[PDB]
Amino acid sequence: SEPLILDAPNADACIIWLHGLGADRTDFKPVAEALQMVLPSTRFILPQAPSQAVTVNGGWVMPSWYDILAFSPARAIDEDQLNASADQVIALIDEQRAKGIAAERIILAGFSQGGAVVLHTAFRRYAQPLGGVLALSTYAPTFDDLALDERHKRIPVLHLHGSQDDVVDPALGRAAHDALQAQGVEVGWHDYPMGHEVSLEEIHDIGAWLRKRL
Repeated sequence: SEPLILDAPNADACIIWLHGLGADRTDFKPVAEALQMVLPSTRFILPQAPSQAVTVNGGWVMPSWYDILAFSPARAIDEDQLNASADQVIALIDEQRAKGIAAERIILAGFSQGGAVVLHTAFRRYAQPLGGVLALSTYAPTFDDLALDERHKRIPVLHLHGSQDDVVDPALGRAAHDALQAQGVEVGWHDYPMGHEVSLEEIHDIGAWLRKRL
Protein backbone atom coordinates (compact mmCIF):
# COMPACT_ATOMS: atom_id res chain seq x y z
CA SER A 1 0.00 0.00 0.00
CA GLU A 2 1.18 3.55 -0.68
CA PRO A 3 1.71 6.14 2.09
CA LEU A 4 -1.17 8.12 3.51
CA ILE A 5 -0.40 11.76 2.77
CA LEU A 6 -1.78 14.72 4.73
CA ASP A 7 -0.90 17.72 2.63
CA ALA A 8 -0.68 21.30 3.88
CA PRO A 9 -1.12 24.67 2.11
CA ASN A 10 2.21 26.00 0.81
CA ALA A 11 3.90 23.11 2.66
CA ASP A 12 7.43 24.04 3.74
CA ALA A 13 8.17 21.05 6.00
CA CYS A 14 7.44 17.36 6.13
CA ILE A 15 7.06 14.79 8.90
CA ILE A 16 7.38 11.10 7.99
CA TRP A 17 5.74 9.01 10.71
CA LEU A 18 6.04 5.23 10.95
CA HIS A 19 3.61 2.99 12.79
CA GLY A 20 4.62 0.00 14.91
CA LEU A 21 4.72 -3.77 14.40
CA GLY A 22 1.56 -5.14 12.78
CA ALA A 23 -0.18 -1.78 12.54
CA ASP A 24 -1.85 0.20 9.75
CA ARG A 25 -0.72 3.46 8.17
CA THR A 26 -3.99 5.08 9.37
CA ASP A 27 -3.00 4.36 12.99
CA PHE A 28 -1.43 7.80 13.37
CA LYS A 29 -3.75 9.81 11.13
CA PRO A 30 -5.60 11.42 14.08
CA VAL A 31 -2.23 12.27 15.65
CA ALA A 32 -1.02 13.80 12.38
CA GLU A 33 -4.21 15.87 11.99
CA ALA A 34 -3.89 17.08 15.59
CA LEU A 35 -0.29 18.14 14.95
CA GLN A 36 -1.21 19.83 11.65
CA MET A 37 -3.26 22.21 13.84
CA VAL A 38 0.02 23.01 15.57
CA LEU A 39 2.00 23.14 12.28
CA PRO A 40 -0.23 24.44 9.48
CA SER A 41 2.45 24.36 6.76
CA THR A 42 3.81 20.89 7.59
CA ARG A 43 2.96 17.88 5.40
CA PHE A 44 2.64 14.43 7.02
CA ILE A 45 3.50 11.13 5.32
CA LEU A 46 2.44 7.89 7.00
CA PRO A 47 3.87 4.90 5.11
CA GLN A 48 2.59 1.31 5.39
CA ALA A 49 4.99 -1.45 6.48
CA PRO A 50 4.86 -4.38 4.04
CA SER A 51 3.34 -7.65 5.16
CA GLN A 52 6.18 -10.05 6.02
CA ALA A 53 6.85 -13.01 8.27
CA VAL A 54 7.75 -12.20 11.85
CA THR A 55 9.75 -14.99 13.49
CA VAL A 56 9.27 -14.13 17.15
CA ASN A 57 5.50 -14.47 16.71
CA GLY A 58 5.36 -17.92 15.14
CA GLY A 59 6.37 -16.92 11.65
CA TRP A 60 2.98 -15.41 10.90
CA VAL A 61 2.85 -12.67 8.25
CA MET A 62 1.81 -9.17 9.29
CA PRO A 63 2.86 -5.56 8.60
CA SER A 64 6.52 -5.42 9.76
CA TRP A 65 9.43 -3.07 9.10
CA TYR A 66 11.93 -5.85 9.94
CA ASP A 67 11.99 -9.39 11.31
CA ILE A 68 12.35 -9.74 15.09
CA LEU A 69 14.08 -13.15 15.82
CA ALA A 70 13.75 -13.28 19.60
CA PHE A 71 12.39 -11.30 22.51
CA SER A 72 15.92 -11.10 23.90
CA PRO A 73 18.44 -9.90 22.79
CA ALA A 74 16.55 -6.96 21.33
CA ARG A 75 19.52 -6.78 18.98
CA ALA A 76 18.42 -10.04 17.27
CA ILE A 77 16.78 -8.61 14.17
CA ASP A 78 16.99 -8.96 10.40
CA GLU A 79 19.17 -5.96 9.57
CA ASP A 80 18.69 -6.39 5.83
CA GLN A 81 14.94 -5.94 6.18
CA LEU A 82 15.62 -2.99 8.51
CA ASN A 83 17.78 -1.41 5.82
CA ALA A 84 15.18 -2.07 3.13
CA SER A 85 12.70 -0.19 5.35
CA ALA A 86 15.25 2.59 5.94
CA ASP A 87 15.62 2.80 2.14
CA GLN A 88 11.86 3.21 1.79
CA VAL A 89 12.09 6.13 4.18
CA ILE A 90 15.09 7.55 2.31
CA ALA A 91 13.14 7.40 -0.93
CA LEU A 92 10.37 9.49 0.71
CA ILE A 93 12.93 11.96 2.08
CA ASP A 94 14.61 12.22 -1.34
CA GLU A 95 11.23 12.91 -2.97
CA GLN A 96 10.45 15.74 -0.54
CA ARG A 97 13.84 17.35 -1.08
CA ALA A 98 13.34 17.14 -4.84
CA LYS A 99 10.06 19.02 -4.25
CA GLY A 100 11.92 21.80 -2.49
CA ILE A 101 11.44 20.94 1.20
CA ALA A 102 14.69 21.71 3.04
CA ALA A 103 16.34 18.69 4.71
CA GLU A 104 16.44 20.82 7.87
CA ARG A 105 12.64 20.83 7.77
CA ILE A 106 12.08 17.11 7.31
CA ILE A 107 11.53 15.29 10.60
CA LEU A 108 11.20 11.53 11.06
CA ALA A 109 8.90 9.98 13.67
CA GLY A 110 8.23 6.42 14.69
CA PHE A 111 6.33 4.43 17.31
CA SER A 112 8.01 1.26 18.55
CA GLN A 113 9.31 -0.81 15.57
CA GLY A 114 8.74 2.26 13.39
CA GLY A 115 10.83 4.25 15.88
CA ALA A 116 13.76 1.82 15.50
CA VAL A 117 13.57 2.38 11.73
CA VAL A 118 13.65 6.19 11.86
CA LEU A 119 16.41 6.29 14.47
CA HIS A 120 18.43 3.95 12.22
CA THR A 121 17.65 6.01 9.13
CA ALA A 122 18.68 9.35 10.63
CA PHE A 123 21.71 8.21 12.61
CA ARG A 124 23.15 5.13 10.92
CA ARG A 125 22.29 5.45 7.23
CA TYR A 126 21.14 8.73 5.63
CA ALA A 127 24.17 10.92 4.90
CA GLN A 128 22.36 14.28 4.91
CA PRO A 129 21.36 15.29 8.46
CA LEU A 130 17.62 15.75 9.01
CA GLY A 131 15.61 18.35 10.93
CA GLY A 132 14.98 15.97 13.83
CA VAL A 133 13.63 12.66 15.15
CA LEU A 134 10.61 11.77 17.33
CA ALA A 135 11.04 8.34 19.00
CA LEU A 136 7.91 7.11 20.76
CA SER A 137 7.94 3.97 22.99
CA THR A 138 10.79 2.59 20.94
CA TYR A 139 14.38 1.36 20.97
CA ALA A 140 17.43 1.37 18.65
CA PRO A 141 19.16 -2.02 18.43
CA THR A 142 21.61 -0.83 15.78
CA PHE A 143 22.92 1.96 18.02
CA ASP A 144 25.55 -0.50 19.19
CA ASP A 145 27.47 0.62 16.07
CA LEU A 146 26.58 4.32 16.41
CA ALA A 147 29.49 6.38 15.04
CA LEU A 148 28.49 9.95 14.36
CA ASP A 149 30.42 12.60 12.46
CA GLU A 150 29.94 16.23 13.45
CA ARG A 151 27.13 16.87 10.98
CA HIS A 152 24.80 14.20 12.41
CA LYS A 153 25.31 15.48 15.92
CA ARG A 154 23.22 18.50 14.91
CA ILE A 155 20.01 16.43 14.61
CA PRO A 156 17.73 17.08 17.62
CA VAL A 157 15.77 14.15 19.11
CA LEU A 158 12.82 13.80 21.49
CA HIS A 159 12.36 10.41 23.17
CA LEU A 160 8.93 9.52 24.61
CA HIS A 161 7.96 6.43 26.59
CA GLY A 162 5.28 5.04 28.90
CA SER A 163 6.90 4.09 32.23
CA GLN A 164 4.54 1.09 32.42
CA ASP A 165 5.33 -0.17 28.91
CA ASP A 166 5.02 -3.97 28.88
CA VAL A 167 6.07 -4.41 25.22
CA VAL A 168 9.14 -2.25 24.73
CA ASP A 169 11.00 -1.83 28.01
CA PRO A 170 11.33 1.86 29.03
CA ALA A 171 14.96 0.97 29.77
CA LEU A 172 15.56 0.04 26.14
CA GLY A 173 13.94 3.32 25.20
CA ARG A 174 16.31 5.17 27.57
CA ALA A 175 19.29 3.25 26.18
CA ALA A 176 18.69 4.74 22.70
CA HIS A 177 18.49 8.23 24.25
CA ASP A 178 21.67 7.59 26.25
CA ALA A 179 23.68 6.35 23.22
CA LEU A 180 22.95 9.52 21.23
CA GLN A 181 23.59 11.67 24.29
CA ALA A 182 26.95 9.99 24.74
CA GLN A 183 27.79 11.05 21.19
CA GLY A 184 27.02 14.73 21.56
CA VAL A 185 23.45 14.74 20.29
CA GLU A 186 20.85 17.11 21.76
CA VAL A 187 18.25 14.75 23.24
CA GLY A 188 15.11 15.20 25.27
CA TRP A 189 13.27 12.65 27.40
CA HIS A 190 9.63 12.50 28.58
CA ASP A 191 7.95 9.52 30.17
CA TYR A 192 4.33 9.13 31.18
CA PRO A 193 2.34 6.95 33.59
CA MET A 194 1.01 4.76 30.80
CA GLY A 195 1.72 1.59 28.89
CA HIS A 196 2.61 0.88 25.25
CA GLU A 197 0.42 3.59 23.78
CA VAL A 198 0.09 7.25 22.91
CA SER A 199 -1.64 9.90 25.05
CA LEU A 200 -3.00 13.36 24.28
CA GLU A 201 -0.60 14.91 26.82
CA GLU A 202 2.19 13.18 24.90
CA ILE A 203 0.92 14.67 21.63
CA HIS A 204 0.72 18.16 23.16
CA ASP A 205 4.35 17.82 24.31
CA ILE A 206 5.41 16.68 20.84
CA GLY A 207 3.60 19.66 19.26
CA ALA A 208 5.47 22.12 21.49
CA TRP A 209 8.81 20.47 20.67
CA LEU A 210 8.06 20.67 16.94
CA ARG A 211 6.78 24.26 17.07
CA LYS A 212 10.20 25.21 18.45
CA ARG A 213 11.93 23.64 15.47
CA LEU A 214 9.65 24.34 12.51
